[PDB]
Amino acid sequence: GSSGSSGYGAWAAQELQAKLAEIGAPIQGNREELVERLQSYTRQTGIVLNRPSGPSSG
Repeated sequence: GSSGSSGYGAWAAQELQAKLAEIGAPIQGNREELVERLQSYTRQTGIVLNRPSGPSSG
């Protein structure tokens, strides 16, 4: 039993910024601004994102 909740908060300014720029989006603004953005994108497009350098083996 673990308290698992969704949201792009745990992430870090660097991480969030990385993704945004990755999809071709401006990484300008404060943490909040960035967070809200990702949330809006996924909601609109409908493509959930996953933390970087996560699910991988090598």
